[PDB]
Amino acid sequence: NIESGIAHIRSTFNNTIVTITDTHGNAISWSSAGALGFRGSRKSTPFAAQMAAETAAKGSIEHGLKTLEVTVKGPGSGREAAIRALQAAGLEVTAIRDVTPVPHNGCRPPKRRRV
RNA sequence: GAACUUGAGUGCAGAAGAGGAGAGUGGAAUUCCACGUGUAGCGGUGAAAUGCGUAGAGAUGUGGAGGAACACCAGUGGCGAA
Repeated sequence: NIESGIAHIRSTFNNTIVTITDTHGNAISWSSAGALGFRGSRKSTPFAAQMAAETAAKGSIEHGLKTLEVTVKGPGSGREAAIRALQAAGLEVTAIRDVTPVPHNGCRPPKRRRV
């Protein structure tokens, strides 16, 4: 029953993560995009981000979690709503991380969709 | 045939440059493998499904292997005959 923990913001066009883990990155409860029986486009809404974040928060409160250190890693779709949901309990976002390649074209990305 | 120095070279003194060839080296990210935590989805689309997941995926942490390309700098900026 651990006091402190982490969550991990990493946002794209329509993908975001924020799982509830311990200080050393051992998991406890998890939040990332959906998880909650939502499907399709509803899954990527800001609303559905809240309900995923609440459900992982209320999972971790039962493990005696009081505070959540969260990261920063660019803007995206439903990142702000996911934080608002977590501020039911209350917490901080101190760290700032990144998912970027130090080469433009480190690995070659997949081809542009013709739509 | 004789001159000349404006062309064209040489000498001398500076300058900038992703010009080229060779050898070595670095960090970020992806992938795979191993392991810890954890558990039911993940992923994807206009909407789906095939896929991948309880033989424990996805997420998260740590380490290992390997290849390729070089964020920011970076600019009708530079260099090059192209």
